[PDB]
Amino acid sequence: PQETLNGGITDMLTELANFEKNVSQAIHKYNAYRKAASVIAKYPHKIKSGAEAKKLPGVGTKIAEKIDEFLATGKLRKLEKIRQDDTSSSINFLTRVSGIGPSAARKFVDEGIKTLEDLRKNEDKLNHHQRIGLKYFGDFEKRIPREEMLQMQDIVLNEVKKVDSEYIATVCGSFRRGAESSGDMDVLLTHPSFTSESQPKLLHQVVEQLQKVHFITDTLSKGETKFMGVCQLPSKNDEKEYPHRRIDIRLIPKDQYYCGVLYFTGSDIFNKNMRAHALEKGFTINEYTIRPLGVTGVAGEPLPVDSEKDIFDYIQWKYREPKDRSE
DNA sequence: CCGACGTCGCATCAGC
DNA sequence: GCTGATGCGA
DNA sequence: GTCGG
Ligand SMILES: Nc1ncnc2c1ncn2[C@H]1C[C@H](O)[C@@H](COP(=O)(O)NP(=O)(O)OP(=O)(O)O)O1
Ligand SMILES: [Mn+2]
Ligand SMILES: [Mn+2]
Ligand code: NA
Ligand code: NA
Repeated sequence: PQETLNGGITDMLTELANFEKNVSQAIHKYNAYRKAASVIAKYPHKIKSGAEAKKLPGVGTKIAEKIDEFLATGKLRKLEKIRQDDTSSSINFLTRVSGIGPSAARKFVDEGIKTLEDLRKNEDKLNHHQRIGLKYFGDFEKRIPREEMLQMQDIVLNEVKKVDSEYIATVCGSFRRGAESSGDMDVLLTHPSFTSESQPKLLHQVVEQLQKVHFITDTLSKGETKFMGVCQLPSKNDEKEYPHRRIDIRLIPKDQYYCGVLYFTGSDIFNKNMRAHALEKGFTINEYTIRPLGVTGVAGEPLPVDSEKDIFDYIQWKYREPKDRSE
């Protein structure tokens, strides 16, 4: 499937998805529309009718109708209408700021605050996360080339090892799947002193060192096991300075680490496929553990896992390299 | 017909 | 001030 | 909005 193969349809369904989530606050309709858009995005034929589309899992009667209207007229009346709607289009737009969700966007728009300009001159109505999201609005919508991601990985692994050479850190997500660009950086961290049965300062010392070398520039949230923040590569010579990027760091106990690495490497679809087989095979897999069921359906204790491969073994699937986990 | 549709860590609000 | 709820991003 | 028990 190629981009404008059914691109008009999948663009329409994505726009519908966003208004459901951000304006109508109907999260399940949001996910319904995205599921339809994903299945249609992978359909290897130009759709000729709604009835043709309805055969796909996730496409039902209402979306088939909408496809029929789009195919016949090149538009959807409802979508055209809500686009022109000042209140709804503004609510939907403001949720593009990190930290402004459907509820905050509604409240802002209720009181006349409708644009980034408006947000810019209303700082004291913004919490800390929202101010950062506003400050880096443009940067957070950029993608990260693998080359910068590699440079980012160099800094992270170097500084973590410098704090304590017994730390184990892994950059997961799309990067680990070998993608040529990434939306953010996902770091999983563990340390031999930290297990499930098991200082409450392990994550802090890593964050502090990355701030010290001026890699981490801002903090969205930070607790004992999860850091969410902002980072930036140092500027070259007198060159164009780099965009600020989103980075997460998760501290995970040693015995949960490789379940963590598997899960947070993804992809989405791959995690789903693998989880249901997974079930087929008499095992339950979440981000933390793999557990057996259980002649009744009663989960026994978590099984020992000391590498990704172990999990593949348990469910008798041949190991998949991260490179091959798009689904 | 009608409920499920992942779950959870952290920041902050609502209520006591 | 403490506890539970809500919003948010993932 | 779609699915399925
Ligand atoms: N809904 C989900 N279901 C199962 N696993 C999920 C998940 N969402 C996240 N994951 C676990 C697996 C998701 O792949 C992953 C990392 O989450 P991201 O950073 O949101 N997605 P990625 O890094 O692949 O793409 P990008 O370059 O745009 O950042 O974490
Ligand atoms: Mn990612
Ligand atoms: Mn991420
Ligand atoms: Na269908
Ligand atoms: Na937002």
